[PDB]
Amino acid sequence: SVAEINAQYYQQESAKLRQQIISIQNSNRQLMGETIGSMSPKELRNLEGRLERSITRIRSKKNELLFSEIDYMQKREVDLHNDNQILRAKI
Amino acid sequence: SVAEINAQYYQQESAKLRQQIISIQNSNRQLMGETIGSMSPKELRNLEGRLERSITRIRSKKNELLFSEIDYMQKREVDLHNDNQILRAKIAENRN
Amino acid sequence: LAVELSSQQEYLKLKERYDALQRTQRNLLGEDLGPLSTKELESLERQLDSSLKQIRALRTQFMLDQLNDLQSKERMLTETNKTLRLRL
Amino acid sequence: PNVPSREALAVELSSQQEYLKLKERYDALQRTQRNLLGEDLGPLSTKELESLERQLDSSLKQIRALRTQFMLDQLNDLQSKERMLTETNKTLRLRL
Repeated sequence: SVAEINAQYYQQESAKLRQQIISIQNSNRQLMGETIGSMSPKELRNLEGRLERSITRIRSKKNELLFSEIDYMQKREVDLHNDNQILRAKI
Repeated sequence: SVAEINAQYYQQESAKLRQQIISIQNSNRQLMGETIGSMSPKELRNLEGRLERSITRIRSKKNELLFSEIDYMQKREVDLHNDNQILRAKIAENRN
Repeated sequence: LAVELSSQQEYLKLKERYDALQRTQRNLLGEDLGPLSTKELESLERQLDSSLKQIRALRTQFMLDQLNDLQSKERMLTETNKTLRLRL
Repeated sequence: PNVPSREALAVELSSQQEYLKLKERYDALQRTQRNLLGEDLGPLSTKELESLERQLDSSLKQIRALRTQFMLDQLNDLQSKERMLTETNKTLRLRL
């Protein structure tokens, strides 16, 4: 009984997931700009605002990560140049 | 003499202006992205920020012109619709 | 027991498929970008920039059509007005 | 004979017109500059705004491409230095 009720719980939740998957696949396509051609002026206004926000954040992120990796490797340079003067001046 | 002194005052001002012109043409060429090949990373970052701001303002403006023209024509449409219903109430009553 | 286990494996696979699509969506909205490389971010940037050019062009075309339609109606309503003007 | 020569008048006028012509070029170039920054857009037609939009967007793409190239080069240089400072550390472990 417990195995049979668990089995039908997972099949119910699997059905729910199949709905959300098709639904999110469509929503993603819309955000990727594949339905622009058939959209109303209102729908275009909406999507423009969302995509301008996305491109600002993505551009900004791309820059922050580059800066951070540069910042890391610059410190790693200092830290190694200091490690080499301790080793030399050891004697 | 007045004419020689006037001439030299203008030539002084023309020499100032020649420099200002060439200098502002160069600043303009920078804003147009022509000198990116001689610019440091810091200068490119600066110029990106200013042009990202310009392009935004230019797009807003472009859209306003359209919004404004449309808004004007919609109020025209209503105004003319109102004129014509007054005159359709003039046929119905007088000349009745 | 075997039907329960098969039912669970199905549910985990679908769960993982959905979580992956949720991560993809978050990125399309400009969120949870931590995992992505410079290259992946550039790729999104190119896609977004392309969609935005297309959106803007169509929004402007809808507004030109709307305006063209309003000019047309303005002409019709002005000759309708001058007709009533003379008739009265 | 206390009167300016015809040629001192013609020089004076010429100098003045030169000055006025340069002053208009500078004024025009200042307006051009304002527009490039996304300002004083009032007089512009939609076609002129579109032309600006295309120019700015073109510049921004060039800038960003070079900013990114500079940052990848900078990173590759640091990775190269980090290898030469690790083997200097590891051969200094001989002296240790």
